[PDB]
Amino acid sequence: MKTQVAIIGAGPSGLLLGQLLHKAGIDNVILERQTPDYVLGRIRAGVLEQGMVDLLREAGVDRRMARDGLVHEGVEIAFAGQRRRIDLKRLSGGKTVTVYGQTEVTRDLMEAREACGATTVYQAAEVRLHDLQGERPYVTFERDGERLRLDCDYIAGCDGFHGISRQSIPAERLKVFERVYPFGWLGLLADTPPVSHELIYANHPRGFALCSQRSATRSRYYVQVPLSEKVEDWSDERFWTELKARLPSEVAEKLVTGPSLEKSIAPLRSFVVEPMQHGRLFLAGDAAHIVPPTGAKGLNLAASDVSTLYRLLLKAYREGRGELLERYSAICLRRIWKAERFSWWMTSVLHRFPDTDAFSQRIQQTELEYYLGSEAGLATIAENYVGLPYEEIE
Amino acid sequence: MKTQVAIIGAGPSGLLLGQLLHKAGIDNVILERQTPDYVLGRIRAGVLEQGMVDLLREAGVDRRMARDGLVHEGVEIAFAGQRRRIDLKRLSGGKTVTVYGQTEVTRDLMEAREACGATTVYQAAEVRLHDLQGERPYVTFERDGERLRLDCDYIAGCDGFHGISRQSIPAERLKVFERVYPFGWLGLLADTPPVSHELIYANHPRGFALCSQRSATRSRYYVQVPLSEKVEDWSDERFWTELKARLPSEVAEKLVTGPSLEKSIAPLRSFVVEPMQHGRLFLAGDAAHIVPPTGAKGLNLAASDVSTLYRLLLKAYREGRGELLERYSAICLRRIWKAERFSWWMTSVLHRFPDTDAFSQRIQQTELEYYLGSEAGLATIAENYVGLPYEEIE
Ligand SMILES: Cc1cc2nc3c(=O)[nH]c(=O)nc-3n(C[C@H](O)[C@H](O)[C@H](O)COP(=O)(O)OP(=O)(O)OC[C@H]3O[C@@H](n4cnc5c(N)ncnc54)[C@H](O)[C@@H]3O)c2cc1C
Ligand SMILES: Cc1cc2nc3c(=O)[nH]c(=O)nc-3n(C[C@H](O)[C@H](O)[C@H](O)COP(=O)(O)OP(=O)(O)OC[C@H]3O[C@@H](n4cnc5c(N)ncnc54)[C@H](O)[C@@H]3O)c2cc1C
Ligand SMILES: Nc1ccc(C(=O)O)cc1
Ligand SMILES: Nc1ccc(C(=O)O)cc1
Repeated sequence: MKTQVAIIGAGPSGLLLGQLLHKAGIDNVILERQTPDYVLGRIRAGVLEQGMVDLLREAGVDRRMARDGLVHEGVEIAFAGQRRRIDLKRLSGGKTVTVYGQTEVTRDLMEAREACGATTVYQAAEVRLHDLQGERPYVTFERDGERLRLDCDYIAGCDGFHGISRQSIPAERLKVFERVYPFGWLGLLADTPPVSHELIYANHPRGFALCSQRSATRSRYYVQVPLSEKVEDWSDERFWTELKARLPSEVAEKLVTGPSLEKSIAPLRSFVVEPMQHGRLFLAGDAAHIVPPTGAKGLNLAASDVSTLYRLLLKAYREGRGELLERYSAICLRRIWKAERFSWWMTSVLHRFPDTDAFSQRIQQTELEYYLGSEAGLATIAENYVGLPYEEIE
Repeated sequence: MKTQVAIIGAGPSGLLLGQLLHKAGIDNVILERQTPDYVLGRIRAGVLEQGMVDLLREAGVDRRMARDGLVHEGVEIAFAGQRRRIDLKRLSGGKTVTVYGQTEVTRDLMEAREACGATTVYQAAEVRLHDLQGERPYVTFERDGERLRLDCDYIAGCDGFHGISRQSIPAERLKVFERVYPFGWLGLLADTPPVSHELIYANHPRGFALCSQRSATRSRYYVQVPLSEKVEDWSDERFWTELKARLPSEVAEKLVTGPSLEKSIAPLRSFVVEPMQHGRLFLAGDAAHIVPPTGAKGLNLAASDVSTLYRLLLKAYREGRGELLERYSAICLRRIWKAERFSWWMTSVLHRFPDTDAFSQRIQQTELEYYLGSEAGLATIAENYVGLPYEEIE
């Protein structure tokens, strides 16, 4: 079996990269450990930057998003009995963000790939990467008992945090940067109208709460929760009562509750690996970095890694400029670190930390008061929130 | 002995408040533990906000400052082999800061007070405050062996961090917020021309370094140093060698060195007390709060506490509106916390902290890169640096 670019992982990164590549004439095969249904079961992201929206258009998979996606021009932050609206559009010079679930984006990409007839092998078990520094790397996997080999020119590791690709780079070549937060997010998806037309991030003494949405009749809520929590300990009723206790009274009063369609706990963490490549293997998305959910940057950073990898590969195949691929890590890391800095800042000002001294609590509240009260403070949040510009390369 | 307002402390806070009060017809007496010469020996501050410059004019003690003070429109921040200039004037909408030593300001105030003939008692030993909640509070002190009593309507504690005034408020009425940093600043004053016409704050792997000045022929330099350091362990030559190792090569090459006129180590700390008053006692300046030197806010916050206390007292005496004095703490604390937040931020991004993990070092460098590279980031530094506006009261 032979292709030009082998892609490990059929989550959004792999599918998006594969679609862009296919449309430009660069053959690619995607290998995925799970089944289509398992992948489609992950709820995850809801907020997309303008850059990600443009990439989807370039891949030609934007019909449903243009119809069903909700364009947001602002977002609210509630703390100490007050709600402040950050006008993203005004403060960032006209940019906005789009709410369209990750599940939907993934569904759109999968349908698009099937229609073009590109190769995707699900239940590709025990994927192994070989001869990463040779001129002819290859991938081996198992499909129903038999071990098959796929030959390629390049390999893009789009296999998330627990993927095989990052594990295939000699540990000594990698530099790992990681921070584990002492809390997680308990999320609940419900077929109920959202409490507001814009998102509400809330810093409350009991902990963080976030009011989000998927559509006009589907909501997504989150509440900060200790790492010791087990989802079976949170009945729908306990969740709604908790959510209500963390929101401003006028917001909690008009909240329409309902049975959960999905309920799960996601731990918060920051993780960056440098560089993001080795030989003919290039890491993209969660395989190379994790950002806490607070800033809505994860899927958005995956998009920029992908936009960068695709353009460099195009240059390599179309223009014979294979040497430009060495710049991949340098280009992506500049954006990754600024997004990590923002996600980290959001996380530190919106959440309640264990054993915080009086001074730090006061500084936390003052950070909010300053950034939300100053025109310059507001603009730093807004420009970071809509997403810093992609770099052009070369 | 009787007066209207008793002032404990003849540092800048007490002298400035006393001058403003005298000029408006409100009699006041200042009690100081030390001698004029001891007070004049403290080097301390060099940077003044525009608000402090205007207050000095209002007190009529600005002749020498208008002649000798240096107006700065920018400041540099050096990190990772690069120097970035923050144009304060442009980014803050026209404000600047003035470099005029604290020693000089204090000298100007002392001469001004003597000329007007207002009362100042130096070597006032063992000052004690009494009947703080009565309608007739009083102060007792000792002058050459005999204990004297001073009767007054109000008492302004302008006695710094180690003063008697804050200690006179029942501890249970106070809420203390404090952070101790694991380092201090070793400062050196020299009769040498400064290395630059604007200040240079430097984040270097070896630690923080700051290049300041007092005039065209007098410089003030600082280098971060562990708390275990003793000044006798730092010869002038060791200091210059250390300073040079922390600055960009092109800056270290043109540095004119020379023997020190003063050398001392100041520990870094944050401290705020709430409220800032009790009965007829009002705390101002270092007596109520300490901010690390990094943001040049200490003397500047003392000025705003003083501007606020003076205007409220004027209202009380001239207009019989004694009830407005209850708003003192609320008004001052709003400004104090934002300045504390800024001083804290500056301190955390410019200094090298003990046992910092890889992630935090990278976040530190990224904070700099973001704030110094974004027009909105630059503006948050600049507006905070020149000093946020004073509140108007009532
Ligand atoms: C609570 C939550 C909220 C979030 N909210 C947002 C938000 O609003 N906005 C935003 O920008 N980001 C957000 N994110 C982040 C976003 O979900 C991720 O960054 C995104 O899923 C990254 O996609 P990916 O394709 O790189 O990896 P993944 O989605 O993890 O997909 C990787 C795929 O690789 C497959 N795979 C793994 N191992 C192998 C193997 N060995 N062989 C073959 N295939 C393999 C996996 O099965 C999976 O299909 C959120 C995440 C969470 C958890
Ligand atoms: C290294 C350094 C650099 C700084 N740099 C800057 C800068 O550039 N800009 C800026 O804004 N700030 C800066 N500051 C801060 C600034 O120096 C202080 O905030 C300022 O001195 C506050 O003045 P004050 O009058 O409140 O107190 P002080 O200057 O401490 O004076 C208090 C006075 O009260 C007297 N006193 C004490 N106890 C008694 C008693 N029991 N009875 C009677 N009298 C008593 C003392 O002797 C002293 O004279 C710096 C400080 C340091 C140490
Ligand atoms: N920051 C975030 C905002 C929204 C969501 C979500 O809608 O799922 C997740 C994270
Ligand atoms: N931030 C500071 C800037 C300058 C000085 C000083 O000149 O003494 C002190 C602190």
